[PDB]
Amino acid sequence: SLWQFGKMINYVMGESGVLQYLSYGCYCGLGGQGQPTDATDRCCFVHDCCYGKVTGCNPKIDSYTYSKKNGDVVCGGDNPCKKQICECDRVATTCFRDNKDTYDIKYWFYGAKNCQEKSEPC
Amino acid sequence: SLWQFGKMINYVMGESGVLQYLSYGCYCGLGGQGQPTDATDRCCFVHDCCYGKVTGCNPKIDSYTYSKKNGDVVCGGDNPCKKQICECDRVATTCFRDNKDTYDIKYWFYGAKNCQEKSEPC
Ligand SMILES: [Ca+2]
Ligand SMILES: [Ca+2]
Repeated sequence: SLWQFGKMINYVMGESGVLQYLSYGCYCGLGGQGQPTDATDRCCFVHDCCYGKVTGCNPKIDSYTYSKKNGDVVCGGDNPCKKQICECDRVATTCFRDNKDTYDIKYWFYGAKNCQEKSEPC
Repeated sequence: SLWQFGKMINYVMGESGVLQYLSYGCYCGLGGQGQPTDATDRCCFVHDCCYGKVTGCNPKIDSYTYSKKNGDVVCGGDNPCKKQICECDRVATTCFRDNKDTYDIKYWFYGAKNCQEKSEPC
């Protein structure tokens, strides 16, 4: 679930992570539009597309199984649909960490109105 | 600052508040587009317009002065521009509380792509 995504982001990126990442660029969040602004935003683009591939369960709402130890996240459980959701979230957090060095506060709480151009398709 | 907005939301609405409110509807966040979905979303519409009225300081970035005691927020300090920012945030949190009974998870992390219609002007 998005609540668990926020917990993951917190764990991996720090306390300020949820605010820092879940309104960024054109895609960070869900259901974005337009062109990804930078590498971090492409993390959320891929995340969106990832949730788009989940059939059989709800990636926004349903709770998966995960562990957090010594700084990173591992997805578990024996319900493959929920683990697919978890993997979307896990991948996205590692992608945020990998690209932290190009994070630009210009794109923090970037308006929707700044992303009104043709959307890149999944 | 938006960091302080998140602290306020936390304080007033509870721990789950930041995730619950800062991607909701068409406006919750900043720089939204389209038509407000419901009363909560109109809270953020008004918030956006409120930040639009701040001249002389930066409502996203600059730190204001506030206190949190026994459940609500009061804006202080003697820099009127920063207090204007604080008031935008304070008003918005009280508006979220006032409308909690029509909060609908349909609009949680509602895509931008669901708000692609003519925008209501400030
Ligand atoms: Ca998105
Ligand atoms: Ca907005």
